Amino acid sequence: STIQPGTGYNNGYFYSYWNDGHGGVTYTNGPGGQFSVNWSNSGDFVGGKGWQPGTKNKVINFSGSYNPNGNSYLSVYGWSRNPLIEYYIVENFGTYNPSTGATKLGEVTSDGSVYDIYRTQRVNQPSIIGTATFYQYWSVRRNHRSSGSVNTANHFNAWAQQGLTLGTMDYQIVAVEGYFSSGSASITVS
Ligand SMILES: O[C@@H]1[C@@H](O)[C@H](O[C@@H]2CO[C@@H](O[C@@H]3CO[C@@H](O)[C@H](O)[C@H]3O)[C@H](O)[C@H]2O)OC[C@H]1O
Repeated sequence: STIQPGTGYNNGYFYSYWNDGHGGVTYTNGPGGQFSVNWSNSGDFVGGKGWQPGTKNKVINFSGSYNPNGNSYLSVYGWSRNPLIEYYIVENFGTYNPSTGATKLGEVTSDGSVYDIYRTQRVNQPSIIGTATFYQYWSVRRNHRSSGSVNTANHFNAWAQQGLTLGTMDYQIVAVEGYFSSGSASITVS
């Protein structure tokens, strides 16, 4: 069903839904690995379904519809702890490339596309441990898609070759993000 921001497990899938307190977003958990997001003149939000804890070698499958009108992205999204790391494997995005401002670290080929990899430091920003400072890693698919399989190990290994030390895995989801935009998405994870 439709829920306010929070975390939990639904039909065997972890979910996380976060927003900045601005209105305009409706997040709904559905059967199995399915979730939907519908948004209209939102603020900043990110939510979806997957695993808690994730793993460093998961092959993540997703399918469904992704129709943003503005700034948004569809990604494999997760965290590690000790050290604290936020990471995104971006499969599709809307009007803004979310790696803008991050430092390019190279390229990796995975699951049918080249990806550009990046990192940036986030300073005194929201996180799974509260306000914190942490590196944020990106891997941005060149050939955008809304269904596919992601071999996370290829991305983790590419980042590691440029200095990522992944700590203890925390959640790991397929997420829809929006940033002052509108859209809809209906995604099934497995
Ligand atoms: O109540 C606390 C939650 O609000 C907190 O949630 C996390 C806060 O950070 C969220 O981060 C996304 C960090 O980066 C941008 O990439 C996202 O836009 C931030 O908002 C994250 O998605 C939430 O899980 O967890 C700790 C709780 O105590």
